[PDB]
Amino acid sequence: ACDYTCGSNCYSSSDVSTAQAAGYKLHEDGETVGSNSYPHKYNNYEGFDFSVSSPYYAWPILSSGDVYSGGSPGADRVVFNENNQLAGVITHTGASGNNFVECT
Ligand SMILES: Nc1nc2c(ncn2[C@@H]2O[C@H](CO)[C@@H](OP(=O)(O)O)[C@H]2O)c(=O)[nH]1
Ligand SMILES: [Ca+2]
Repeated sequence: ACDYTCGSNCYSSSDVSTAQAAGYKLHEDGETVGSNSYPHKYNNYEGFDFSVSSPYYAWPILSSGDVYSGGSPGADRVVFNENNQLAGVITHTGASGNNFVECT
């Protein structure tokens, strides 16, 4: 079973932890990757009810299992905070325009 389902993509907690660790590492070191410069500060305009405090950052999580290293980021993102706490997993899939909806 999927711990997180983003549209048609299935993610286990381990996939999320791996992606989060990569994203947080870059944030701590002060570096970015990709033309869109990830990780991105995430403002949470959607108003998701995260149980952890902001600031938030979004980092791509890939359905292929690989860690994002540039190129097409897909539609899914892991959101973590300044303290390296998981806020949630979100996706553009099933959302209008460039908005996000939470993965189930
Ligand atoms: N929808 C949305 N996008 C945000 C927010 N904060 C920052 N962004 C960033 O703005 C960009 C365009 O919507 C997104 O890039 P991304 O789609 O590559 O993740 C996203 O990371 C927010 O709260 N909501
Ligand atoms: Ca997997």
